Amino acid sequence: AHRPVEWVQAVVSRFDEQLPIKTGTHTKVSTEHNKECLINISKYKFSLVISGLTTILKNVNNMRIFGEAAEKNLYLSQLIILDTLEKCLAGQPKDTMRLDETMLVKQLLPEICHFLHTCRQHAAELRNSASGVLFSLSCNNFNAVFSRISTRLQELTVCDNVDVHDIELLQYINVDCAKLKRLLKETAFKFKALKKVAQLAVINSLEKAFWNWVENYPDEFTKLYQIPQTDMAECA
Amino acid sequence: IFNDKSPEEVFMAIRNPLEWHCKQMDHFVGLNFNSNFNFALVGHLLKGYRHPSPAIVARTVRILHTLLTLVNKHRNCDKFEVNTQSVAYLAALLTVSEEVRSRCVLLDEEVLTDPKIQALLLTVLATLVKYTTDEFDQRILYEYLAEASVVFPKVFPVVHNLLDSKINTLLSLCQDPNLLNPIHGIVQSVVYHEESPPQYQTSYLQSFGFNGLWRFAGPFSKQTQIPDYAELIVKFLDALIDTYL
Repeated sequence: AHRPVEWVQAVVSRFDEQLPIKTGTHTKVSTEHNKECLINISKYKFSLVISGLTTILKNVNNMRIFGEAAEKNLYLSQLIILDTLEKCLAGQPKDTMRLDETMLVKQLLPEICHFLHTCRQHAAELRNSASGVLFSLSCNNFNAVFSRISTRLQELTVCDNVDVHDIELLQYINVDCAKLKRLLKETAFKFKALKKVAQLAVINSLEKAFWNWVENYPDEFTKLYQIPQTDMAECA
Repeated sequence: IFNDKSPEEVFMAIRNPLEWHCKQMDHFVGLNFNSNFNFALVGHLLKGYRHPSPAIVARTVRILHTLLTLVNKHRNCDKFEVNTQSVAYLAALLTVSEEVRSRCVLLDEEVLTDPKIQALLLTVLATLVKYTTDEFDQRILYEYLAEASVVFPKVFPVVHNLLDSKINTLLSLCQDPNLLNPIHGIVQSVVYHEESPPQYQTSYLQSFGFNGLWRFAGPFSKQTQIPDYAELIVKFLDALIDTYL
């Protein structure tokens, strides 16, 4: 019994065998259906699928790639992994309430940002994929991301090469009217007693975070100019 | 002699007199004809596909044909008219008969309303594929199982126990997306429901007295179980010679 979990694990192993990193077109016709497998599984497995994908990515992230083509294979393997994860999260309904994936999001902080932590061309594609992934995460687990941002702000306020990392994540967080207002309030009660570099980082995050809010929700922006919002006006 | 009766009607009648000893045999094997006569007979005849000699297989196919036609004609219906009884033989002949792979739908929901009959059909279709080797037969059976899983989500979780090892091996190495697609759909429906209790598991068949349908039709052993159930066979034969001679 409990065999469905075994099959989910077998399909995960199928990913483990179809990866370009180890393999180096057998996993081209079936792998597409074998990846659509997990893509559909995320609609039902949800947390288990997320856990398997996160473990696979962390194993991908924790690599050596001493040679030359190994990095080339990883550049495609991790890209496909991120694309599949983003598609899975987008497909998964918001009613799943992936708050129990708090540990998974904490791992993704080192996994989805395995390349964007340092943030130093496949790096650009990985950055775009991670931005999409973080955007998908924000739609369900916004609370964990905001908590990480608030903890980073509190830690950096007390404290210097760079620490806007894990504090500039708002740059890719899906903004929302109320969410943007809360972010403005939190930054307002951080700004004065903050490092100048931290202030500039917050500013840079906020400008295109507002741009994100406008782009994603081009309805709240018109609502603000139609019906005034005193809280937003005061924060601004 | 079958003009006025069904195969069960005739054959299960001459055994009733000595059903006492035979009951022990059915319990020993797991072929309770009294539960499912046609399914027990099909379960016996299933080894024909596993026989080494290619000639016995063709007879097994005829023998079904003759059983299925005789059963169908008893209810005055079409030869390939899916019903409660015709289900088993139609399932068995599906992997070989071209005219049966054309007239199949197979997993009827209006007719196969009984959970048990559906469960037995699933178990038979699973056993027919577990030891099977043919790729076309595997595809046909896998597609039928996938269609049933949608049609019968309730019972599909019980028949998956035997299918477990085969699916796991295939899902790791087999690289036919045409075949993998039905497997994927089955896995998806399996992941869906997580409520079925043990009464919706193997025990459903095991408490229906048909536990050996997943074991009987396997490969031919080597002189092991001959002495085991001989005791009932000898006693049964003595009883048969007593009441009719």
